[PDB]
Amino acid sequence: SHENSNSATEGSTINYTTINYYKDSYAATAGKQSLKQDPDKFANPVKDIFTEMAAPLK
Amino acid sequence: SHENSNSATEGSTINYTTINYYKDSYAATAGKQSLKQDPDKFANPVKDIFTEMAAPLK
Amino acid sequence: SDRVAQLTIGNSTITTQEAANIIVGYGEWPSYCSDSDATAVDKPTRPDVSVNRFYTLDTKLWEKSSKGWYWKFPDVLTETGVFGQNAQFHYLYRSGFCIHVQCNASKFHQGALLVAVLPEYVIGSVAGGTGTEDTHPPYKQTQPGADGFELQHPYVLDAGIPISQLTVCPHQWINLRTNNCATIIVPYINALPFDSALNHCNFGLLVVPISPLDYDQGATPVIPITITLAPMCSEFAGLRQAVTQ
Amino acid sequence: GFPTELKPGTNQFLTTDDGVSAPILPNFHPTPCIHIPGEVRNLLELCQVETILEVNNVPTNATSLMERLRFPVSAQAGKGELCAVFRADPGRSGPWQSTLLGQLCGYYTQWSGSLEVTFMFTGSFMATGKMLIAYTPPGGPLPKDRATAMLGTHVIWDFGLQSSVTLVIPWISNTHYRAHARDGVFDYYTTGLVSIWYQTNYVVPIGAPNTAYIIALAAAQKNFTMKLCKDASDILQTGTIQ
Amino acid sequence: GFPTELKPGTNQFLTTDDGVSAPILPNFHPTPCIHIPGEVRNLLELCQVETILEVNNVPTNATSLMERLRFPVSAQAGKGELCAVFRADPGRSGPWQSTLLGQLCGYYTQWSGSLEVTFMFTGSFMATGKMLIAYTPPGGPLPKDRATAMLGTHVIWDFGLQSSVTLVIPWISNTHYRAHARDGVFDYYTTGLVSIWYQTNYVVPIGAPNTAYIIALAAAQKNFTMKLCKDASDILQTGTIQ
Amino acid sequence: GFPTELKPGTNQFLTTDDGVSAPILPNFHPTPCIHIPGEVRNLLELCQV
Amino acid sequence: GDRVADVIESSIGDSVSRALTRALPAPTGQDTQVSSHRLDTGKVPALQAAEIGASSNASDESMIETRCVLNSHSTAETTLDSFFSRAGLVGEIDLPLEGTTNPNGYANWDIDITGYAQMRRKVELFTYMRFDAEFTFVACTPTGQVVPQLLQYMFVPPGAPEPDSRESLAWQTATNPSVFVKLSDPPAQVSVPFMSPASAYQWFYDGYPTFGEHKQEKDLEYGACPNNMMGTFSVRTVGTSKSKYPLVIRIYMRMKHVRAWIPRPMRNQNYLFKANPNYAGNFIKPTGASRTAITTL
Amino acid sequence: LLQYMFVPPGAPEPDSRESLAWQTATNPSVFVKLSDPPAQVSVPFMSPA
Amino acid sequence: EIGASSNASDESMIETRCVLNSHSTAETTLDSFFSRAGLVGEIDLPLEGTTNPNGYANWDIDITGYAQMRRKVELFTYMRFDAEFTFVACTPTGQVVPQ
Ligand SMILES: CCCCCCCCCCCCC/C=C/[C@H](O)[C@H](N)CO
Ligand SMILES: CCCCCCCCCCCCC/C=C/[C@H](O)[C@H](N)CO
Repeated sequence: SHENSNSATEGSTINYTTINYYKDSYAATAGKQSLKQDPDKFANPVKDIFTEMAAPLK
Repeated sequence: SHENSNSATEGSTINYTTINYYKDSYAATAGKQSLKQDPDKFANPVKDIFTEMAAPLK
Repeated sequence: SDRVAQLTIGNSTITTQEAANIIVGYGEWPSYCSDSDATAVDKPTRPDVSVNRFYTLDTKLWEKSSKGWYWKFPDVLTETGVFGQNAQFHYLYRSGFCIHVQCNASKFHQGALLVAVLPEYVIGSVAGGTGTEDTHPPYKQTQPGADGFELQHPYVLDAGIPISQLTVCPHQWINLRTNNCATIIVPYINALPFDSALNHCNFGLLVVPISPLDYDQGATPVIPITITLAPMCSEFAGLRQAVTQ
Repeated sequence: GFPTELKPGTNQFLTTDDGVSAPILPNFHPTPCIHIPGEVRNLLELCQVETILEVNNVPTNATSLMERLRFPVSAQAGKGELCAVFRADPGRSGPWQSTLLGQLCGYYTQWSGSLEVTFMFTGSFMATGKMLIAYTPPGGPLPKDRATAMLGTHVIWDFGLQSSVTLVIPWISNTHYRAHARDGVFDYYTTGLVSIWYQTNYVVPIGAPNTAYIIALAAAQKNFTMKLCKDASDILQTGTIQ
Repeated sequence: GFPTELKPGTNQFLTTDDGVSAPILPNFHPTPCIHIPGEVRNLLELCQVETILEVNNVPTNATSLMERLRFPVSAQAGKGELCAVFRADPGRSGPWQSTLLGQLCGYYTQWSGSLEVTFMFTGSFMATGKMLIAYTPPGGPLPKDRATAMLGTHVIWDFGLQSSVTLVIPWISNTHYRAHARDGVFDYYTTGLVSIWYQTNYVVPIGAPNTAYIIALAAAQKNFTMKLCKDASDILQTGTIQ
Repeated sequence: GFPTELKPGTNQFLTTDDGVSAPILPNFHPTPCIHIPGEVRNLLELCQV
Repeated sequence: GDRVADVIESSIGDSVSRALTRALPAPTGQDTQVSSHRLDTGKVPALQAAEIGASSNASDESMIETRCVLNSHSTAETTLDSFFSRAGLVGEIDLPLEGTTNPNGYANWDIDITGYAQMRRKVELFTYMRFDAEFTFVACTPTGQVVPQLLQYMFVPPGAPEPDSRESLAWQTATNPSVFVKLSDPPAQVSVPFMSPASAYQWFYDGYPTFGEHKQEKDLEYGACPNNMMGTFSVRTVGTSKSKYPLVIRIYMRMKHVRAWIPRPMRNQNYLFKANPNYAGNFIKPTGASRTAITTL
Repeated sequence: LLQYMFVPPGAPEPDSRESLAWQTATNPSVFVKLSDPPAQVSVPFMSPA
Repeated sequence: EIGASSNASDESMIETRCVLNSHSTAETTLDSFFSRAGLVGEIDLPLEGTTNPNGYANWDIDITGYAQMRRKVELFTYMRFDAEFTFVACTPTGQVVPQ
């Protein structure tokens, strides 16, 4: 089970579970990702965040 | 897992990881080598080594 | 408060009284390149206050039948001041930006502007009308300079991509009823730690009027639009003689 | 030496099959990944971003394609007049095709969740008015007048220093998921209607324009989900791309 | 007895595939290995050895093939004259093809690292002089004169009891790796230029030769690396080798 | 690489055979099951009516 | 040595990226909480401001009276692998007996995935991608029958000598990877790594590769990214003489281990050229369907 | 050589043998030969209910 | 003149920054360079001819018959390795036949 660390997703925060039979790590299966989202990075990219209950402009 | 010790790289300093299904050890895979270099043996084959900062001929 | 703001950097200052907060591109501030990500070996230069300042490039007129304009970065600054000199003298480049758009009118004027930042905004051609001709945009269209360029088909943004989905990019609206300015802060966007400042353009800035300007006869008919911008955390490397283009 | 028996399903190529294949280049190591901003991990992140909705999809010529992005309001006779109507299906043909949410939902057969619509008023500062925005749950025909339309879910919008209002389309359905319906007998998964009625009037003083335009923006909520990935309906190629 | 299902990719022969094969000779034991000096474990060991660089690749006939290995210097008018120019691509056609580093890099598409060039002066003991050796980073045209050429990376060389100097070509690039460019639109991975200018003059007393030759040697540094092994461009066979 | 020998009975389709097959849709999750009354687990339940 | 206050207290050199947002796990859809009526002044979640550039954040619980729903709908199917790890057609190679396209029994196919609309629209939703690949080669005659023919596929990285004929010496493949396969066999399938000199493939590149005057002849350089030129794929029929059957080869690509950056609007016009976003100027059509009036369905 | 394709509701139905829908960028498909054993695939529970 | 490569580095000649180099050297090893298959011999079995008219042939094993392999293997003077041979057989038109 000693193989090269040469997949496209090495040096990433999330870890997969995959099956490999060769010494090169990019030959493995796609596997399962981890379910994490950051919707604010596109939906609410403001400097000073404001609460729902108030008026955005005051 | 009892096999003959008849590969081409027996009696060598470096060890490999390989996969074999037969009793002869030269039928296995190429595997992974170890990453060691001796560049001085070709680049700096002098008797008395000299520092970078000085003059080679004094 | 929130409607009033003052932006100061270097030896310049911008004040406003009808702000609408500040948008930070992709929720990230501009930053320098780290030692684990850099690939070139020479020491880069960081001129600091002489290049990180607000530059006012030009003024455009908003009319009832205007279609829109776009500007390319950092092509607008490749020939302005110390920043332009450094960009000409050096091979590599890395920086973010802070964009401020000025447009003011009265309480009896109406209209809306969409100000957006689209990275790698490649401009497509009309392909000769019928579409059997293999044309490419000319120099004045791909790299208009600091004078900008006018859109010909704003519904497709001259690339076959609908403007209704441009809001997925970092953006702000200029609605004359509410605000009179917009600010977007863009970090460095690229797949390389450093890139050329003359061959490569990182992003493009789009200003398209979605709601037409309208006012009653007698009010002021000349409504200008102004672009102001400041590089942030600039680096340069690979010093040689200057090259014009 | 090890006895085996081949089963049905050998020698076939399934396009969606997750498998292992022999690597062409041994010991190849890729270029390291630098930090690039704006990374996407799930399509639901992109489904929650407001994009312009084309309620006014009447015009078709190039010289007038741009006013499909907004619709007007003007002074009326104060009798609860009607402004516009549109359906609430994101993946169906109609107004929703101009949104990123609609384009992405065109790739999935089944969806579930509540939607949101935001309307931005771009009149002069001196113009006031009120409007009634109604959502009619599935099963009912189009309301004939404002009195009938109030009986659904609705919000009263007042023009002021805040230009926008949000109309939330709640998830009201008998099934957990909605398959994609279209013309014919499959409309049993209809979503409902949205209509905008005048509440009082569009009042403007002397010296300000008589007509103002409204821009609508659409998105999905945080309980929205899609399922059963498929190919999109429209193919953007007529001949050979070359 | 054990049920299996054959997958796509059976019965194919991949030349680079690492596999197991049946041994023809059972229980065969090879000749023991005695100690042989000069063992190689990595090509980067061979890439760090100085070999002669053919800056003067003008001559082509057999009677004059040997002066491609050096280029001359002589007394001038003291106006900062130009001596020679060459590019810095090791795996590209040109001067670098005569080096072991260049030949080995012809086997790999992508490289990364800094290079080094060493110049050896073979004039008489009584001859003095100074020279300016410049490296122009990518993007700029060839310098027109010494004043323009100094604005790049350069070293001032002084003739003395030490015959040689080292010019180090630093790794200045926008990408982590450089693919192999050639004539056409792929030159966006250009490396830069090296030009040698007179600094003062080539001064010689009475009784010593007026012309002296210079030999250049090239190698790579300790951060040099190659990638994506491929076949070499030139094939050394015209018919059947027999 | 692993030596194998095919046995009689390969490439046949037995209708009652209990086997494994490749899934067409990856990561597909079905609609949750609500409580429906009157569930059958064995035919002998129906045989006693 | 730093001695002046403006250098001691300087903020130059901060290489860490200040992140305003963080990623939170979300295996299922969000639950709905119980809500009741509210009759008060000063607190209004219905009114927003779309000028700021932020999506409106009014929820169900703030607008209508709602019940509690325990949402257990998974979000697993919308991930990048689930969306992209499906095979699709990207290229065809034709090997006719007589013709002008490939008359010699060999062909070279430059590897690019912008040749077919189904794959191109999916891949061009983003600007940068970094992934692994899986290629499959399905070969058959024009009538679709399978015949006993032996083929050779070769991967030619950029800089290697391209074959010029069926008897070229490049087919010795001493270093290039190659595949020998018969048409009677199952399709050939190989795995390919990430090969870019950069950290990602970019499908849009606003620039030129070289300096100089940008005249008419030197105009096609716009949008041409050298980092997406991944070489050539060469095919031939093994033999010294001409083959007996005309063959057609279709290539299918499946992505895996995917990462993507910078989403952009989807294409709404018909494609015309490869690596070229040009569109038919005189035949612009709307994104969606149209109707007679705005007040009717 | 045959091709099977699974078309979920809402996807474009092919209209001819040379239709563009056969690019199957998203639809699952099976390429198989008649000389091969029969094709066998596993399908989940797909109902909205 | 001494015969040693010059050992001046980047840090001694120009002003440089700190780069954390993480580029692997795994691909230039002897196995990575040489463990690739290539053509070394051809045997022809014609129906009529003067080369192999009887339906049998003898091929003396040597790998200096083809330039691609020969140039790679002759970079060195001594080698000690194991081998893997593969035999691809077809008719001149390239078809596969029951023989
Ligand atoms: C013997 C093996 C033969 C099979 C060769 C297949 C190798 C494929 C090369 C890598 C493909 C990379 C995927 C696409 C990269 C670029 O972005 C595209 N060219 C876009 O134009
Ligand atoms: C039934 C098995 C048939 C296959 C026979 C293959 C055996 C090959 C014999 C060993 C080859 C050794 C590799 C080359 C050794 C010598 O250096 C070369 N002849 C160089 O001329």
